[PDB]
Amino acid sequence: ATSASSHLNKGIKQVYMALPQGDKVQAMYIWIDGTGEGLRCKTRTLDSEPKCIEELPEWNFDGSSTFQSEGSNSDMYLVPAAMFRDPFRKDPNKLVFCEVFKYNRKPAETNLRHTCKRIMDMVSNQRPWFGMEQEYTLMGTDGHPFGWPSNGFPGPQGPYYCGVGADKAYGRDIVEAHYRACLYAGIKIGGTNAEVMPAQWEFQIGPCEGIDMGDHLWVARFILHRVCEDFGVIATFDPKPIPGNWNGAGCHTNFSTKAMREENGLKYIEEAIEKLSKRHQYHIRAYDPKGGLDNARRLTGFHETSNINDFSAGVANRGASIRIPRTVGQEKKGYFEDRRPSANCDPFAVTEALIRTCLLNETGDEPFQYK
Amino acid sequence: ATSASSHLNKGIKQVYMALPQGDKVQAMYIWIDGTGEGLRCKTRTLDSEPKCIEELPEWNFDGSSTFQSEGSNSDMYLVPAAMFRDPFRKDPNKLVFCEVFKYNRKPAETNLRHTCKRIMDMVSNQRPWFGMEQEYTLMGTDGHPFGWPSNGFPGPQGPYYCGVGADKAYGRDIVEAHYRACLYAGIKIGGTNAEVMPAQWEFQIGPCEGIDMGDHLWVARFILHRVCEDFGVIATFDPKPIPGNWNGAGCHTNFSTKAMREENGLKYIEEAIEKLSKRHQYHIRAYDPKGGLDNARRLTGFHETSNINDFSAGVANRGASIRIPRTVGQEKKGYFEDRRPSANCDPFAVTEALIRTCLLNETGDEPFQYK
Amino acid sequence: ATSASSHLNKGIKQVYMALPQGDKVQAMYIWIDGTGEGLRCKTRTLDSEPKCIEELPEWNFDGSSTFQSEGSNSDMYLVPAAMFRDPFRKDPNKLVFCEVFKYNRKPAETNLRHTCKRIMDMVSNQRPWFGMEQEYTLMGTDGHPFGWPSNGFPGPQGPYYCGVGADKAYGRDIVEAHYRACLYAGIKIGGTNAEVMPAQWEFQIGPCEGIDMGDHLWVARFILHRVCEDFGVIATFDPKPIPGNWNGAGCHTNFSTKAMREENGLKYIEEAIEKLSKRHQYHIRAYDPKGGLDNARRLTGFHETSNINDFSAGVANRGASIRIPRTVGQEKKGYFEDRRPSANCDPFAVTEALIRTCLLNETGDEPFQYK
Amino acid sequence: ATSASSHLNKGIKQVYMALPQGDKVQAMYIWIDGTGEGLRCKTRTLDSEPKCIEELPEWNFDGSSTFQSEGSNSDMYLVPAAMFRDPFRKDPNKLVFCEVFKYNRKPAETNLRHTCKRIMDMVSNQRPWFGMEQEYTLMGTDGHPFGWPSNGFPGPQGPYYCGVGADKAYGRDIVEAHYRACLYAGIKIGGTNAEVMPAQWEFQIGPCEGIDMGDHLWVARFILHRVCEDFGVIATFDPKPIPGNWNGAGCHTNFSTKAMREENGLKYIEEAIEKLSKRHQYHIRAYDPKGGLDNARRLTGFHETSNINDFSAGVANRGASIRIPRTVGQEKKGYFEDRRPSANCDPFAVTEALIRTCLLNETGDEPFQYK
Amino acid sequence: ATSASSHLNKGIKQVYMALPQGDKVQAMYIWIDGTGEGLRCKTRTLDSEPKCIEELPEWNFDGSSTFQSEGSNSDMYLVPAAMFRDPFRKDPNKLVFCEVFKYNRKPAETNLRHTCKRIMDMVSNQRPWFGMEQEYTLMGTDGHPFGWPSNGFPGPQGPYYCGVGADKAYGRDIVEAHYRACLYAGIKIGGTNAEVMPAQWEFQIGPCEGIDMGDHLWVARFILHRVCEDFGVIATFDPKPIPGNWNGAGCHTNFSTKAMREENGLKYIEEAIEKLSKRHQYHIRAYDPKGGLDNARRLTGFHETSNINDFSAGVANRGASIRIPRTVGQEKKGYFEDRRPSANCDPFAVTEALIRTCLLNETGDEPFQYK
Ligand SMILES: [Cl-]
Ligand SMILES: [Cl-]
Ligand SMILES: [Cl-]
Ligand SMILES: [Cl-]
Ligand SMILES: [Cl-]
Ligand SMILES: [Mn+2]
Ligand SMILES: [Mn+2]
Ligand SMILES: [Mn+2]
Ligand SMILES: [Mn+2]
Ligand SMILES: [Mn+2]
Ligand SMILES: [Mn+2]
Ligand SMILES: [Mn+2]
Ligand SMILES: [Mn+2]
Ligand SMILES: [Mn+2]
Ligand SMILES: [Mn+2]
Repeated sequence: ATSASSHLNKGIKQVYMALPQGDKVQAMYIWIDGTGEGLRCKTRTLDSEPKCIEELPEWNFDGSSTFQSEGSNSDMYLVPAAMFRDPFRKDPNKLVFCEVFKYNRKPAETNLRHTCKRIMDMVSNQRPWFGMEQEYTLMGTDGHPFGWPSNGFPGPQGPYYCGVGADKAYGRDIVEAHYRACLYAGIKIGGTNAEVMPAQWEFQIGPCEGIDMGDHLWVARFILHRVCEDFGVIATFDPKPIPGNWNGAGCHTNFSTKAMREENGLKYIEEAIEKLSKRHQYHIRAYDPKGGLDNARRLTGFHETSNINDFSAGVANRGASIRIPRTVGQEKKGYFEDRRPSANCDPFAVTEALIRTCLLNETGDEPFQYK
Repeated sequence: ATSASSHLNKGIKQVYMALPQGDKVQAMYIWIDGTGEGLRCKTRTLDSEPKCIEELPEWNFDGSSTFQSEGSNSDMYLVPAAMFRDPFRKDPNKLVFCEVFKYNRKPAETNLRHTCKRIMDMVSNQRPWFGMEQEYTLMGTDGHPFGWPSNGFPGPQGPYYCGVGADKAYGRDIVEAHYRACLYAGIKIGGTNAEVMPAQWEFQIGPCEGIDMGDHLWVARFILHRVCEDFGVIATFDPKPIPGNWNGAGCHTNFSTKAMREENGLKYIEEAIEKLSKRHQYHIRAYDPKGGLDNARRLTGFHETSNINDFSAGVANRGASIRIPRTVGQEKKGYFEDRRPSANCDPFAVTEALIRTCLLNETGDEPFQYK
Repeated sequence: ATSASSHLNKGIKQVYMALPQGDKVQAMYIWIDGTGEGLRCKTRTLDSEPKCIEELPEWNFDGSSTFQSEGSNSDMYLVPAAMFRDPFRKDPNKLVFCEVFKYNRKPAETNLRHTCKRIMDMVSNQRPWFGMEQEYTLMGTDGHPFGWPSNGFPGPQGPYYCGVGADKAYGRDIVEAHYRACLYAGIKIGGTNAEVMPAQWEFQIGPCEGIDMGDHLWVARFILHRVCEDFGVIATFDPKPIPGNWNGAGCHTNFSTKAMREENGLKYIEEAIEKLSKRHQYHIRAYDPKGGLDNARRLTGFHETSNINDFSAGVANRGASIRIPRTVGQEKKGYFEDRRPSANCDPFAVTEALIRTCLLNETGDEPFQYK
Repeated sequence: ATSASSHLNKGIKQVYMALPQGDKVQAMYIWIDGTGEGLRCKTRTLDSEPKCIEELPEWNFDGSSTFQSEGSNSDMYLVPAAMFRDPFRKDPNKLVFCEVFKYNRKPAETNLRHTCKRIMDMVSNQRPWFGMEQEYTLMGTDGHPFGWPSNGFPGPQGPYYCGVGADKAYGRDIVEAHYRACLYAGIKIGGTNAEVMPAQWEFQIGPCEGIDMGDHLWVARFILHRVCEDFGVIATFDPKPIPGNWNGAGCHTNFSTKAMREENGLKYIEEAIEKLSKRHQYHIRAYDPKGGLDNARRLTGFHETSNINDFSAGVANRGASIRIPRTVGQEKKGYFEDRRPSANCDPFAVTEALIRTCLLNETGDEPFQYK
Repeated sequence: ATSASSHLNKGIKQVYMALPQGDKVQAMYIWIDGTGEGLRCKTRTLDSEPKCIEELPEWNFDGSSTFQSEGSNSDMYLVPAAMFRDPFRKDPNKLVFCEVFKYNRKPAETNLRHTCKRIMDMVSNQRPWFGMEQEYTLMGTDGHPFGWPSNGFPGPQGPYYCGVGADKAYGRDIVEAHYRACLYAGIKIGGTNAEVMPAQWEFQIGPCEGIDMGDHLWVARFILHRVCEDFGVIATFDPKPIPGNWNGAGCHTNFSTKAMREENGLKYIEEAIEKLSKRHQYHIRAYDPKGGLDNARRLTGFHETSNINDFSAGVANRGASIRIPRTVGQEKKGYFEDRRPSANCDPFAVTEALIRTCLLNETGDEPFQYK
């Protein structure tokens, strides 16, 4: 069942969107709220099209309304971090992804980009590249997956993965609209597929260098939510939307450095993985917005997943925590895939943990300060 | 009853599809899954429009999710085989039909194109031409034919074949969209008609030379599934969707060589047919994805069909296994029609069997190796 | 689709029908209108329960409202002919079947009972017995048969005749209610069955002596219409409600005399049939309210019917105009079945024609006067 | 979705059924049609309540309308075999289960009772007792199980077997009505349970001696169909209504003789089973109306079933062809259960095969004549 | 939204239930399945009304279908434990609550009554009395509470507790039917009220002596499930059906001995409570079918609940783990209320834990063997 807003005449809205807007420009400021997994937005009018992110003014909002502050000093600040073209309003309107700061200009608790950028600047010469496979499930407003029988289940899994046809793929209109919307916005979207669970989908973001991975994925998530809002359905990043023999949603992260991409870079890939072998618990905590409880429902070691309590790595191992692609093993260079991160992970937390363990050789149960 | 996805606002999707996509190009990789009758697809982003099939990278997928592998080494490989223009995304986006290979680069079990291409290259000088009349039935998501009364039947057969009017043709919107989509994509689609069963239709693919017959028909099937997915109905290639006095769906194959097309080519047509007379059982096994059990429900010798257990040929014989058209008999040259193949046949299997029996003079119950 | 009246709360009506009515008695006067196939009724209050038909007063109605008169002298008269218990109002209320007379006390044009009674009194000593198998079709208010798919057809005929189950018998609630209502009223109803056409049914009336056959069948028809009115569906006696391979409705008439029932009564059965052989056209005109045009659609000689233009008789011959039952042939006594009469026949016309031809040895194209 | 007849006001019908019917009695004649699995019925009026089965007259019907005859001599004969009280019409109305005979008084092809009674009379002194567990599935008129999501599936099997609650048991109203209707009719119904498949149920018939097993089960099936017709749903005895991981429906047959019931009767139980071990193919053909093709879909050896191609017996073996109950093994006396027969089996065929193999020591592939 | 079974005509079922059943009697055998919280049932026919529980035969079922066994020896045994009058079938039909035993006659894992009865027999002279306040929530088949707005919430809590009116009490028809059904069955039901959460209700069972507390509550739960099944809604005993500011469901247990009920019995009440003070963790594990995880969602110390991690007792303390009623404090005698147990608790586990701690002075983390 789709939302009441989706039943409003879309024809009418278009007619208003066809009006020439004139000299004023709309900027939509996007930020992460106090849950560390929700996105918030609002719009301001600018006098002219900004040429770069530097021209965008800082803004503010009430943190007590976003689970981000309490009491008197609840005013929070928005500092623009990345700019994109607005696919919902078209050029010259912009999407402005912002960092959140408290009233005293300290980073907000869900502001993970502030530290993530400092870590990325530390290893800039090694040029870390990331890719994330964002899995998501389309849901009706009733909390049941989009397209599934009322209070019931479709046929067993098997035909839905990369499926085509009215009985195989549910809500491809949303997937096509999102893909185009991301390409128009300047998001580094690498592809899409239908997932094993019906009404479950995936888009790939990358390759992205350093802090660009978190910006591109967060804005790609925002566009998906905004596109799904137009169609009147919900995109969930819950790692296990439906209990039982229905696939979880993960965010598989591909990681490579300049050394790993160069000839005979497999030795550096293996060195990074054995470093990851010794910090499995540290990464599980970082790979989930609430410390790894959500990912416990997904990482059961059954549905092409690994076990949350046990670390494993191998070439072409779908069930392993870390997978080296078969081609990467043959070519002796390229990347490796971390399959642990949950679909509702913060990419700033995930990328920072990979750099700290693999590149800065950090150890122990707490992140190093100033290094 | 049409699917929940078909009830999403199509206006909205269009608005996103009207965005200029920019420099990136979408390629949809299409392959045959482990059932030998189902199609799978997913999309990747390319940096630029590929000029030919050679520029497309090889890709991969999980075979355990497509009924094509089990256990550890379930990664399969996609090798592009034919390129077409994407009618769902428009130029410069592409449809990429691929062959499937196992982890050790051996052909997949449902990869029949690999052997079919080798056979076609063997008889290239004789220039074999094919044409296939693909019959299909439109169905609602409930498994009942599109347009038929709820839990009931329309009037008896007689007015539906090539019918026009709301009470004669069911789901012509899908037929028109598919026809155009195929013409835009570069599929060699020769025409369409309404079939004797209401909601049953047919499109002709050809003439196609050698391996092009399987590529064009498989992609034409994919476009039909994708077009039907947009309208929220199902296209079935079941050889007998409805039991009783309702027509089956076949894939009648027209075959000719350079010798048969030349003046007094009827003698070569008759020589090919008498060779087919001695291998009826071998062809029945090849003409069906599960060895000829599905086609047993269609080949009953009643509804303009032949008997599955008996071979027959004649000029202008609709009830025969092989038909020589009346014009071909008069002109003493042209083609002959194999009416045996089921609607859910693999064209690679059908074309290969015709070349082996008629052109390579193969005998016995198993295909010759290396010849 | 059932009528708006059927959607009124039946619970409420019952509550009013549970009131004790007291000393006054309701009599429903029933008569045949000017179409010769429609029934009309209205109710009057009596001071007390009538002990016999003789105690019921004569009544009147406006003939211009029943297709039975025009101009100034349109008042018609109702003379009670047969009394029955009212199954819709229960004892002591009555159903009063009446003959219709013009303003000058001459019989109305659709009053066939007046002449039929005189003929029956002429052959009273021979004690003619009749039985009629009244076939009818239940229809929705839309003119489509009850239970059939909207604007469509059920499966082919074969499982519906005497069928049980939700997919075999349509509207058995009406059949059960009618059967009981007739038994309560004192109608000589001999049994029921589901017919070959789905939603088609039959009840048997008889054996009835002389004029009782027309009274019992006409009142049985009235009760069926009144019972169907309660359920909000229509009972049609159309001889061919649906064109094509769907069975017609007939009213098969069984006829025997005292001579035919006695030992070695087959010789008298054969003598009656050979007399019927010479008057096929006279009986076809009498067996239909509009001279035999309706029965032309049924008597096609295909669906267990005979040909309207040709007479035939035989033992156990379903396709014959006249059938001698196999048991009657073996026992050399009993009855014979006239299968010619249409479902919308007037039983007074049918019984009178059988007596005139078989017992009074009448010949020619017009009924004898005074004999 | 329930039938159009089920939407007619049941209140109204009751009001007519509350009328006192008077001196006339209704008898519903029930017989098996030409499919050997379908039941047919019709009603006649009797002058008085029959005291025993001997007082019921023989009747007849058209065999060409029941798949039981063709051409001229299509009249078939009904000979009453067992009488029961009518639960749909109440006392004194009767249900009359009849044998079918051709025009020349030879048994009809689906008349298996005629031979079954002769075999039972042969072993009368050994007093064979039978019990059958009739499994069935409730279905909507759309051919989907009653209560299941539209075009979908309920949760996996596990909670439905003997389940209580709106999410566990589907259509218990039908089960309760059938159970009572059978108890009122005088059917030897021993109990009911909810089956593993949701909307699937079972009733036990027995213990019944000799020919009474077929009469009681066939009439119990008729009452279920008639009760389901009232509720507007379909009872199917298809051995595998839904493909996949959904339980089949069987008719498990319990068999014991006077010797097997007596002290140390286990030796006679084992002797009967080893005789059954040598005739597995003969029994599989008899245990299915179409020679064992339907039961091939059920007897897969997976869902608490045995393999159709392999015979096995054991104590407390659910997966065996023949099961000796654990209590019977301990007490060294009682019965054994044949778990092979399909839900749509003819009990006359099943009981006759058990007596021929176990008691008459018949061998070979054809039944013995006159013994 | 109510179930498809609830939409079947209840009038029809009644008509069948009005048939006199005759000499045979129905017994419904009820048992606890392998989840320790679900109930299963099936029916058998008895020859006569059983006078006591001793006359009921032992029965059996397949444990592999009830989550209670696996592999070959999956047959389980039902031993009748308590008898009640059947409120769904009326006298003389019975409800038979049974204990479950394995194939080797050892108690089933969810058979807690076997040990509970032995403990109750040990302290029989002290005459322990119990009372349980069973809270439950009515839910639609969609998993949303009965009566709540579609995908939404009613007004805040405050008017629903003991509320009257269409906007205050949801599904009182079920509560009235259950209350009467329990009184007819012979269940010791002491009263009902509407709970603070709308669509949430409670019934009190008791006072019951020893093992009667578990029998009465389990059968009361079965009747509620069966009554809710008739109305087409679900009764859930989930301790927290809806997250947030919506009340949990508990099963508050009242406990008293002969000493506590006698004059100046408060000293024995205080001695029992201080013994309970030292075994808080042991009781939390016993008070929940899955070791206390479900009750963690309810025992938050906010909505009139206590904290799961902390024990507290006091006079008239709603927020305490143990409450002494104000009247009991004043009269210096009576009972105390354990407010810890979850709504889905097993009463056999709860009553046994209270007797072991308070009366048998058991200590440690495991129950004493043989004492
Ligand atoms: Cl905004
Ligand atoms: Cl895709
Ligand atoms: Cl009136
Ligand atoms: Cl009937
Ligand atoms: Cl039951
Ligand atoms: Mn994936
Ligand atoms: Mn991956
Ligand atoms: Mn065709
Ligand atoms: Mn053709
Ligand atoms: Mn008839
Ligand atoms: Mn007849
Ligand atoms: Mn069973
Ligand atoms: Mn059994
Ligand atoms: Mn309470
Ligand atoms: Mn309390």
